[PDB]
Amino acid sequence: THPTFENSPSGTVLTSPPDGSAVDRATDAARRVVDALLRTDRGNANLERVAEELNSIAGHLEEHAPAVAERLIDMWNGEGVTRHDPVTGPENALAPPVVLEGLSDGSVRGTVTLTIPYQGPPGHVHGGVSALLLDHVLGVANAWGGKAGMTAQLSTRYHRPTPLFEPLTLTGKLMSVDGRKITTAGDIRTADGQVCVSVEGLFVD
Amino acid sequence: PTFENSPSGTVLTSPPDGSAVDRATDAARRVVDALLRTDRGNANLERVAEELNSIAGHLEEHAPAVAERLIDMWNGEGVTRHDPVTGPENALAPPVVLEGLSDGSVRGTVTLTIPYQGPPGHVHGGVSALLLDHVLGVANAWGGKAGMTAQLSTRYHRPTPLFEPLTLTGKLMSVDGRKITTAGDIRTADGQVCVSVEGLFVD
Repeated sequence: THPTFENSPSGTVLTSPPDGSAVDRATDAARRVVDALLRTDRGNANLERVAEELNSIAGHLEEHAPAVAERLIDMWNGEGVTRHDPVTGPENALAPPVVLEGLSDGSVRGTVTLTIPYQGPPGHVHGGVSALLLDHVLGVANAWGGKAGMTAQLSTRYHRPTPLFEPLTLTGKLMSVDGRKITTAGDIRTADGQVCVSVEGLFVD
Repeated sequence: PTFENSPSGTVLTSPPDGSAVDRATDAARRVVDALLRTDRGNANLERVAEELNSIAGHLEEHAPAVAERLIDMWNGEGVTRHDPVTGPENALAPPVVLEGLSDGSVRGTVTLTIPYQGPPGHVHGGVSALLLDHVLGVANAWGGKAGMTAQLSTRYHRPTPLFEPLTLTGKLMSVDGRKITTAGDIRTADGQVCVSVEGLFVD
């Protein structure tokens, strides 16, 4: 059922495709609000009414629950790539979101340009955000490699500053399997190819 | 502030206020959560997106000429206020509130919500890593040291649940030349370690 490097063409989009909704347009607008709040003038007296508006909007959203809830994909249990997660979730305003494709050699790849909510050192991506993105990519690389495992250990190494506001290439690949034990590796590079962050993860199942 | 010069219980981060940017951010956090639970078929989402865009336009148009200065915690400038773990005006942050303790450790308690979900009902492993990474930077600051991150080794012991109080703790463990070694963990209310970390930083 789930797409893997053996049953799907190279370039198969693994994350959720744009559908033109609706809720995705609203989530994009929320992401835009999140960005703007970090840049806005904090002395703006209008922020009082803006908070009322945002709270009003949230109240509306809360009062409109879906009649039939969509299932949550447990990717780490072999159910396919997740759609609700804080890295790639289209309806998750925490997610950039990252778009990922599976390639013929077993690797998974995407490019993301990150913005100020993701900031740690001035002008650069928080080292923890780099870890979050890489963790998720390894999960997707495992799905695409036809394997499933619970995260056991992540070892992240930081080589060069990771900048905001420019294209970062995320890549992951399942490297080996020994029984229940899966080893997966990935990195984040700038457009010139230089590695900023790399990771080795160990998984079980 | 460092455990040398400051009392146990010193709040280290900048927790949200009743004022006006913090209340707007808190309200944005509420929207973010609601979007993940709401009816995708609700026809009103058309107007909701228009309002959020209108709000964003307002916030964008009400911005200073020069952006506000940032605290570079990793370069010894103090604790960050802009980050996606503790920043009161960063709607990506839960936010986590951290305090410094006499023994040199830092600690905070957080209840995580559905935007942070990985496995169903549970915190994304990468979110645990993020939270821990920042906690280690703060622990270094409270210990009066600072270095850029070199390596973070994160071990997952037990599942980390959403919707309940989690304790985050970090402490600078040693300094050996340029190398700073820092450790921490996330524990449930019963004290059990869900996730632990060891970080190496280079001054």
